[PDB]
Amino acid sequence: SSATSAFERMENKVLDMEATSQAAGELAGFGIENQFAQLEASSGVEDELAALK
Amino acid sequence: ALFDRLGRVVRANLNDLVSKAEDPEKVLEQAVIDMQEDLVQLRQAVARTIAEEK
Amino acid sequence: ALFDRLGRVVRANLNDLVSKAEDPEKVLEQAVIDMQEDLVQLRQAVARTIAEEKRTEQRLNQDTQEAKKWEDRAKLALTNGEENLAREALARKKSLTDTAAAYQTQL
Amino acid sequence: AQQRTMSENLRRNLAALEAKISEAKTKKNMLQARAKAAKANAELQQTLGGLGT
Amino acid sequence: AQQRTMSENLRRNLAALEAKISEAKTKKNMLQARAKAAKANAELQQTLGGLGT
Repeated sequence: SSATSAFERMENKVLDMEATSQAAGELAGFGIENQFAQLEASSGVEDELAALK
Repeated sequence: ALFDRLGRVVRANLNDLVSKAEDPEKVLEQAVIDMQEDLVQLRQAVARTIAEEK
Repeated sequence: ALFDRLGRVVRANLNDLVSKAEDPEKVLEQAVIDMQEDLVQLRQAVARTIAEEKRTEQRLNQDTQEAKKWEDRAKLALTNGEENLAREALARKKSLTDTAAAYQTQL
Repeated sequence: AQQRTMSENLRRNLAALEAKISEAKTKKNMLQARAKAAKANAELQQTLGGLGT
Repeated sequence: AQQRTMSENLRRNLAALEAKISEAKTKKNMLQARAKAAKANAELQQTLGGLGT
């Protein structure tokens, strides 16, 4: 029954939507891009050395 | 005590009912509106206070 | 239980009648359609439970963060000779410290 | 004197509130932003790469 | 002197009460987490099982 309670309720709702997004990801899968990216970086510097010489 | 218990139940149902009626995008921004509206009123008092002091 | 046996015949006849209407190729797909729906909702329920685990970290870390700044406020009060302010700050720190434990256990 | 003693205190309370409302105002915006992001992000996972027609 | 005697007794009682209400709010957060988890598990059992006709 106050602007403080309104702010906190909505603040928690947004936090929960963020938490819901993290979980949703785990459900549909998590990573995929993680492994890819580490490779992109590795091939990045390897390519750079080759093209340099 | 059952009158009061039923009440508790009803207040809960009404709390959930309105809890749903809420959309954070609208509500959050609508809470800020309230704060601002409340401030302007306090600023008016302080405006008077300042003048009176002068 | 002669009547009960008659109500048994009614159950059996209905079961046979329903099994005529069971069409191969549609009911089999339907059953898969049901599962698919069940699965998506249940996942979402599991995800929203796993969300609370993350929420426990947020609550707990936060409480500990305040607890330390009450104590570091208390040090400033002691240097200046502000008894009440120092003690009240310690009481504030403990309330949060002992709250934080409850969260960790929960986590 | 009575006036100065009391009126300096009132200014502090206004100042604190002001800090308080503006806090909510800025967080309001950022909260709406992310909220929209998480919301949209979930819609993408479920509709794009989901399961169960 | 009597009013000061009354005031602090009101304060000590009130402070303890707010501590109870603080416990109750924290308690609700856990109980709600438990309720959701308990519900999720029951469905899991039903879906992973062949109970019912």
